[PDB]
Amino acid sequence: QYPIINFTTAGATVQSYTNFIRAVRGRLTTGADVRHEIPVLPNRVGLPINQRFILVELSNHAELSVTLALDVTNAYVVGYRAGNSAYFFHPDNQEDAEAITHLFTDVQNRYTFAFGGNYDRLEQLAGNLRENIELGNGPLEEAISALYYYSTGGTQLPTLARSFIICIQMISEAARFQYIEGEMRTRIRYNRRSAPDPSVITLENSWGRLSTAIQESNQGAFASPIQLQRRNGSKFSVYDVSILIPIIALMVYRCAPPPSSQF
Ligand SMILES: Nc1nc2nc(C(=O)N[C@@H](Cc3ccc(F)cc3)C(=O)O)cnc2c(=O)[nH]1
Ligand SMILES: Nc1nc2nc(C(=O)N[C@@H](Cc3ccc(F)cc3)C(=O)O)cnc2c(=O)[nH]1
Repeated sequence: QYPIINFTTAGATVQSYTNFIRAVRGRLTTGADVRHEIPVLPNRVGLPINQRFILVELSNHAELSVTLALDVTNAYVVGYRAGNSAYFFHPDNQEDAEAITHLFTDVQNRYTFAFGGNYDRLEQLAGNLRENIELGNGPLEEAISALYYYSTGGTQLPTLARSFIICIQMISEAARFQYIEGEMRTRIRYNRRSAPDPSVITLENSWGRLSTAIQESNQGAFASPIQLQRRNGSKFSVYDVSILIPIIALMVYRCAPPPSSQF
């Protein structure tokens, strides 16, 4: 039922990763909602369950596969399937709890983790912050294997959490931000793994706020500036949507678009 996008870390190139992220974005957004040239994800309100999720099937050089489930309203990774078992993060609300019952329905073993899937919880379990977790094709290759082997006891909980953190950033954050996609393209081009710098971290942390600021803006102008960081950690202020057009690829729905002013 739900659309499937395939990606493999096996012989991954800049182009194959670019095709993948483009395909993910294409299945996340409908084209119905574009504001200041930036697409908005489907509104959760009144969204039919048959349109709620996309599936991301990740394969690796080790000949293993896992399937991530993403909520189309926010690109949130809600859980995964590896062979005969499926695992879901502790849902944040009753609606999201009902929604996940529609995923991986023919799987033999269904588990819901007792922990939620936000970075804060995952970093706690990993024993490391995002700033110290390396990203790139190698980390993703290893993450796929780690998710695959969880059900058989091969993967410790910290490794599982770290592996989720890798997948979320390389798929969902890359889908959300052209800038983050670019940072991952660079790592793939040179086959060099590295932890995300402050520019990546602050963008991830600010996605909700940026989405709201753009959507609530007066003709693109922010009421309140948003502070982001450069690669070197120095602060710069965002006052307007204009500067974000090359940076943010999609937004979470925050409010209705205002009517146009006419002469
Ligand atoms: N499973 C999963 N988890 C995710 N978690 C995050 C995430 O934790 N974002 C943070 C961003 C943030 C961080 C700090 C703040 F002060 C405000 C926002 C949050 O919402 O608290 C963001 N995205 C995802 C995701 O796509 N899938
Ligand atoms: N399907 C699903 N979605 C979830 N979404 C969030 C979450 O933080 N949602 C935010 C939107 C958001 C989503 C991701 C971000 F990186 C930032 C903001 C909200 O409710 O305003 C948090 N948890 C979940 C979850 O457990 N399942």
